[PDB]
Amino acid sequence: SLKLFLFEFATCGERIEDSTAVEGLAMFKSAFDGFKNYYEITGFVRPEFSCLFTLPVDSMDSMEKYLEKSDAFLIIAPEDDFLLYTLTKKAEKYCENLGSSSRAIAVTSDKWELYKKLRGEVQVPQTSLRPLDCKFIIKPRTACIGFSDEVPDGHIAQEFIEGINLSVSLAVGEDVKCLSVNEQIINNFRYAGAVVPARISDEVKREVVEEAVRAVECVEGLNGYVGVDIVYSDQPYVIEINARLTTPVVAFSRAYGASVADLLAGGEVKHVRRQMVRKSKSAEKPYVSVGDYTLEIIDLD
Repeated sequence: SLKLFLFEFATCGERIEDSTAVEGLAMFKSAFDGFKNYYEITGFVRPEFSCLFTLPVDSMDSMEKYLEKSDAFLIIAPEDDFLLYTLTKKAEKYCENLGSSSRAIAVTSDKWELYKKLRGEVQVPQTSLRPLDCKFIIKPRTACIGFSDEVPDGHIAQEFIEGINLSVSLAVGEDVKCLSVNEQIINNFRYAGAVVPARISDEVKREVVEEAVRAVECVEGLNGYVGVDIVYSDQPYVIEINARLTTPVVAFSRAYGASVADLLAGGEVKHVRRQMVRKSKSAEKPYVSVGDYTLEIIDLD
């Protein structure tokens, strides 16, 4: 009877804007329903979600008490302002980590540090702390974005790569295994949805997976589920590494007949039924809702 302390920031921590909260809630629900088949889940949720889970209501300020009684933990939280980093570093002092080490998260959380870590090992876009000569967009050094003539303090400048926006879900352990290749649908530099699996050719898939793997092998400490954001122009360009569960995971059960938990446990895909995950306002048939925001998972094609 292994106890898994499961925690997601929007669902169990501080209140965040509904737009982002709906994704966190979806991931927590998905993780809860998946890992509960392999561990006895321990943890708590915010009052607003007391009716959705068979867990007690509590404040994140009391998470130590839960960690002290757990055999493992999995923390899902935004990299923003080193939140994921600090939460993980705190948890590491108690039990086994099913996710990445705080050491690795400190690197992936800072895009400038990640750039220097990856540049000589895998293809990445030109990145700088000042304006670039090539078409570029600015983005916060730490954040889970847009055109600007200048680079404000705390931001990086990064070459804009035109092409297919994707993400690769990997299981990092003794070896690196590809769990899924997802297509990202972006609107105004913001992820509006994902298609699982990606609508790409097999060759493009192979290349994108090859480069995603190459990227994670660069960062010591990554472990468990890791997401890699990539843009395929004429080749794969690694844009970001999320050392934590990412939204596309919510579609795994419907798309593959296997949860991220099943996949991390060595289980294999049972079927392939392409799904579209999308963020919307007051959708009639959502997976989860937060305020007027809804996150849907629907069959595609």
